[PDB]
Amino acid sequence: AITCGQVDANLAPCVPFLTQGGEPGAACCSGVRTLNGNTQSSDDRRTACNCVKAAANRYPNLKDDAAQSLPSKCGISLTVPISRTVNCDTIS
Repeated sequence: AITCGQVDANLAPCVPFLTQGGEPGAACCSGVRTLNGNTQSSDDRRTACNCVKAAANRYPNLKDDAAQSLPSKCGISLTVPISRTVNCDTIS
């Protein structure tokens, strides 16, 4: 049960750029803002999955092209092991 506003603050100055077509990054990108907002602890890195999924509220299925290439240009610095099927942002 961890959440953050870093994700929307990272992409905030770039919202119209990122949702428009092409490869927006030379103007601004989320990784520039993550350079300032670094993580504290190993378990706090789990915030990254709980935050990268929050940005999908601004990027619905309307923009599948931008949404596929979104993490290819500008994402959140996650640190989790590789598995077959992983459950993220889930609540019981």
